[PDB]
Amino acid sequence: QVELVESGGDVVQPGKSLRLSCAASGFTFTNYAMHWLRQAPGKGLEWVAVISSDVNDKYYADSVKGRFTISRDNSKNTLYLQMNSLTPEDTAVYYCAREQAVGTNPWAFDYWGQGTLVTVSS
Amino acid sequence: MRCVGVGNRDFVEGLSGATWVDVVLEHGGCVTTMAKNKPTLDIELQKTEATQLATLRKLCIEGKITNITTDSRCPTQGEAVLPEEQDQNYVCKHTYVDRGWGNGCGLFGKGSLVTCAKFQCLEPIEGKVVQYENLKYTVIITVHTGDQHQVGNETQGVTAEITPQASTTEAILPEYGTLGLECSPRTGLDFNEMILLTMKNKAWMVHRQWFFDLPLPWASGATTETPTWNRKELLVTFKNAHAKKQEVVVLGSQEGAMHTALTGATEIQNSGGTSIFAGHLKCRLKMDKLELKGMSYAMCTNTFVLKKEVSETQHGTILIKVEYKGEDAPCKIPFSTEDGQGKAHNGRLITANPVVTKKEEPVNIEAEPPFGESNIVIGIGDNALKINWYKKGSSIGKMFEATARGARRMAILGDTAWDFGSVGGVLNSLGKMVHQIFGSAYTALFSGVSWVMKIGIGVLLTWIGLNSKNTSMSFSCIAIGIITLYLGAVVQA
Amino acid sequence: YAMCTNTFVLKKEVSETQHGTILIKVEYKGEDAPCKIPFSTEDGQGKAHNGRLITANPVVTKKEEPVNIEAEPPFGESNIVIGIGDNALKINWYKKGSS
Amino acid sequence: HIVMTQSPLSLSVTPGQPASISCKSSQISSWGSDGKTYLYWYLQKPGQSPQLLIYEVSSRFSGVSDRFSGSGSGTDFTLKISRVQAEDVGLYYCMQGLHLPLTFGQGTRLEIK
Amino acid sequence: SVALAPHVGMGLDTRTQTWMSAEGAWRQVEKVETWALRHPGFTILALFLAHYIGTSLTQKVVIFILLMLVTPSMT
Amino acid sequence: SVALAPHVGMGLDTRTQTWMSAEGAWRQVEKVETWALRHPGFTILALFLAHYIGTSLTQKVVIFILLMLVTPSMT
Ligand SMILES: *[C@@H]1O[C@H](CO)[C@@H](O[C@@H]2O[C@H](CO)[C@@H](O[C@@H]3O[C@H](CO[C@@H]4O[C@H](CO)[C@@H](O)[C@H](O)[C@@H]4O)[C@@H](O)[C@H](O[C@H]4O[C@H](CO)[C@@H](O)[C@H](O)[C@@H]4O)[C@@H]3O)[C@H](O)[C@H]2NC(C)=O)[C@H](O)[C@H]1NC(C)=O
Ligand SMILES: *[C@@H]1O[C@H](CO)[C@@H](O[C@@H]2O[C@H](CO)[C@@H](O)[C@H](O)[C@H]2NC(C)=O)[C@H](O)[C@H]1NC(C)=O
Repeated sequence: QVELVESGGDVVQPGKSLRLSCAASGFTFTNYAMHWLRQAPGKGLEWVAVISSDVNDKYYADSVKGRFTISRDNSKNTLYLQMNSLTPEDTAVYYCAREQAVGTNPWAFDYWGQGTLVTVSS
Repeated sequence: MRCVGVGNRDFVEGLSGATWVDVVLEHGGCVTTMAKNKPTLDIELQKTEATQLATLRKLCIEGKITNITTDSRCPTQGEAVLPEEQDQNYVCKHTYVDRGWGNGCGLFGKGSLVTCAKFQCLEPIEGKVVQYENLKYTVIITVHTGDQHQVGNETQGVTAEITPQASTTEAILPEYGTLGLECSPRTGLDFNEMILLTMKNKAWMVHRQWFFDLPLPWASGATTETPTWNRKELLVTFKNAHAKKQEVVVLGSQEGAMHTALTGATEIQNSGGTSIFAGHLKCRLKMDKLELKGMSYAMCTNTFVLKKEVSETQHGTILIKVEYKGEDAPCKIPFSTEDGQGKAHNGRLITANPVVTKKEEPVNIEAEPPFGESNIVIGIGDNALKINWYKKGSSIGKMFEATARGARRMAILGDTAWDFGSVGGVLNSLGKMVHQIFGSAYTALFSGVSWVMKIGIGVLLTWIGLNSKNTSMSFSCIAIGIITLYLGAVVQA
Repeated sequence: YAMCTNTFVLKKEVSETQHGTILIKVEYKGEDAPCKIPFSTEDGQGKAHNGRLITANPVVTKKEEPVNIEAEPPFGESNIVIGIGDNALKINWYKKGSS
Repeated sequence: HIVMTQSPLSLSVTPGQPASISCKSSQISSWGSDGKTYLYWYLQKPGQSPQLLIYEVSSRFSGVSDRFSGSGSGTDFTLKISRVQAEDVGLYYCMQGLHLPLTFGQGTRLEIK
Repeated sequence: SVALAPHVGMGLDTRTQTWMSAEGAWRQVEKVETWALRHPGFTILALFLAHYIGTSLTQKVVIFILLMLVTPSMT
Repeated sequence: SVALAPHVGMGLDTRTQTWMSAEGAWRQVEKVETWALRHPGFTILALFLAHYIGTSLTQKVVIFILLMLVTPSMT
């Protein structure tokens, strides 16, 4: 019954900014610790970033450190991923995932969004 | 004519010297009050909206357990300690365990281990109280005009919104004058002990004390990050695996359990604001500024022709739909019920005054005849339409149905049911007072007794009364047995 | 002072003290000098007068400022009437208990 | 960072036969405090967003056919598919979840022979 | 759990149906009936206890009914 | 199922601890206590019935206890 929808994927030249929005529905969004995920075509899934239930425990991966910003807005039920200094290697389809409802890990993936593709080239 | 096919219309005949007839507007019902000369009109409260309500407290129905951590001390040493015991978000239970040389401790005996765990809720359930400065009742007043599209229509009437602050009002009618309502909303359904609770786009009305009593972890209610849950041990269960070590388990989703815990609570729509249905309101109708607006008209000479076959309602009232034939005036519609060979008329016009309005639309009258063979004559001339009908029932059946309906009203509305059609008679006041006292006693005694237990206690008390030497039998048996069995039979609603 | 001659608008919903006294808070929307507030609590379904003010003289000093009359209603169900008596404000309230 | 290795990179099995995938970690995925191995397994159907199959290793996510079963402990885990249907084609991804920089394994695939 | 303590006898009732009127009317009696069907010997025990603790006949019947209704209800 | 007719008392028990002996041990007693404390009025009628049924004190007391344990749980 959970429904995750993406928005913001578009073509863009290198260096320019872009903000990705993950609208969620079917559950209380404010009591969860959302993730972001990506996969270049012909490659495996790659982790991107996590925002915890408390808004002040963000984390990012090594290859994307100091270049991306992840932020939640509880009231509007959307997940904002502000990405800067994008390069043609970073382009991929981006998946927005939910947390594990049943389990012990504070971080896991129950349900994956539909998925939006961002295209980066000159 | 809005109050025609509902099946719960209950007529209110007559009014006092000051013309303040009274009605009790039941949510599913409608009154269709009338008078000697005033325009007969039907009233029905519809929605009783409430808004700008605040969240009181939040309960949790689904939990997640993270960061299970454990420490254990040797026997004859203090209880095991974690630095995480004193965090607001941790549930942690001490317990015992056996350990000797196998666990690296020299002294044999029972040791103490503790397993703290971090608890964060996933889907809270909010309980939101409704205030009294925002409750808004909404009442439609549809007047019987015999209009073409008035029978059964649910979109005709004049809204008269009535809030507790501005209790009184005067609903101005299109052409029939003004009708004033002195309604009293504070004595109706009590909204102080009733707290709304909402989950997953479902809203219910529950008793306030019951909502506090139910065993789920609650919180402050004011929205904020990380609401520190209280009494959170109700979800987490700490199984001990036959004294060797401890495991921590979260109980699971309580949505289905609550959906059973709310068995007798009413339901309300929660799409926009709170459209609280399932209420009741009492009000008195001033009904002194109304005008018949048809008295000055004449009587139509030309004939009348019907358009639909006569069909009576569930309350034994003939409904006639007739279109006026060619003429050049609006008028009064003549009407007289006649038997086959008897000219005595006992059939009244529940419609106040049937008047043709625009000469092109059929005006549908609505009048009840006496039971038995009795035809109806409408037009004034000898070529008048003669609709013939044979009413099925009898007066005794009507009396029995009236007694059953009154019993239902007194069983549902309780104390305030004695003021339903009150003309202001002194006897009704005495009846209401004695019923109020006995009803307070009955509520105090039987509060919380279930549907089957009421029947059980009623039959037990009936038997006790029957087999009694003292002359308390004729009181106990009749009164308590009848009252309790009836309430048990019709309590659940 | 004279008698008030305009409608009163209730500003805050009526609440009851533990002892039974209603504490009304009316605001005066009318162009008139400071004057006495007419006050009569008709009882349930009757003209009888069984409720009395606990405030001796409920006068409005200024047009802008709202006054807050305290009065105890009849012990059952009643209808407090504040105003000129034709377009007066019928503040309704219901007391629960036994004498 | 945990190096994740999947033994097969392509499996061709005829319907009605078992197909097993081995994913070997680089360090221990067992969380010492609770004694639970935190591994995960995802199936990405052709042209679809991946779903979840095996949270932890013994356990199994809801809405999942009973055929799938996780096995293994201590850096070497294994799935099993008792009967393979046409819908089991996809890209099974073993991922660790113990340490915060979650690393998937290289994508294996399963095609009908 | 919370599945007990139904909002049954509060008394703030209206004309409309409650949450589960038809479904929740007979739940308790169905539970008692199925428990008695599952465990027959407790009927023998209740008969014995009522006979040896009930002086009159109505007392016997009442205490037997109370026992047979409480045991599945008690748990 | 609904949290009625639990698994207790069926048998098939052993020394290893069962599912929820920690919490469900006193659940019914706590329910009866909270229902009695939330609806104190029924005690008067229970005493009335107990006094009008029974020619002794033993059956009086047992009928009182049986009603006080039937009504809340059978609720
Ligand atoms: C509850 O249980 C969960 C279970 O995961 C715990 O989650 C921990 O979250 C923290 C994040 O706050 C994780 O910290 C990460 O540790 C990595 C360990 O790396 C090695 O360990 C040493 C010890 O410090 C490190 O110094 C070395 O780097 C070693 O390689 C670490 O690599 C990782 O760094 C990541 O984030 C930084 C900052 O963005 C990046 O610069 C870096 O490149 C990388 O992306 C984190 O620091 C920790 O690992 C998680 N636990 C486990 C078992 O993995 C919770 O802490 C528990 N408690 C609570 C209250 O939730
Ligand atoms: C209820 O009353 C409304 C309004 O009088 C009726 O709607 C009218 O229908 C006629 C014929 O279809 C139109 O010519 C009018 O323009 C409508 N008026 C409106 C929409 O305001 C309606 O038909 C009646 N009956 C029902 C069942 O709704």
